Amino acid sequence: GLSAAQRQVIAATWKDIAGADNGAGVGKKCLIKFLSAHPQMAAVFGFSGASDPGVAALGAKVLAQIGVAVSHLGDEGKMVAQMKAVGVRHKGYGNKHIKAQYFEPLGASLLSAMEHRIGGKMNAAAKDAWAAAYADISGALISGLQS
Ligand code: HEM
Repeated sequence: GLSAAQRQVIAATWKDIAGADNGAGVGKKCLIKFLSAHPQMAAVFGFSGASDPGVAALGAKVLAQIGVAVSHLGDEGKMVAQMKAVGVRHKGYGNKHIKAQYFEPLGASLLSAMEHRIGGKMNAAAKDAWAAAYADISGALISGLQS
């Protein structure tokens, strides 16, 4: 759960992160860079490498889903149930076992991609709030994945 101050920050910066492509560019950057830094992850996703066009398609889907979770930060219960459902779906995705450990490095790539787009708006308070928001969102997915 996020405090009211954290919720305020996430909601405000999300508008700038979504920009004019519902966050698709952020999702592309996040995954491309993730796979370039951890080559081993391509096989998990079933991608040929960082330049596989499925990287951009999937990055857009992940960011759109984060937008949905943010719209429900007012009702933690809904956010978590929704993310759990996404997590259950992951039971049938990928070519390698999807492990909880993979989520941490993905989170770093995501926060970096957000910063690359909004710059200065990703201040100390935004970095703290987004790390907590990502921990709740990824935590809920993992709970469904592991159920
Ligand atoms: C390292 C962690 C991750 C891995 C390995 C994983 C992998 C996958 C794969 C292989 C696909 C399916 C493409 C096709 O349908 O076969 C997918 C779909 C999806 N992923 Fe994940 N993903 C990860 C993290 C997450 C995160 C953190 C989110 C959201 C917060 C998420 C949201 C989605 C959604 C929305 C789609 C589209 C399909 C549907 O809605 O079920 N993914 N993921």
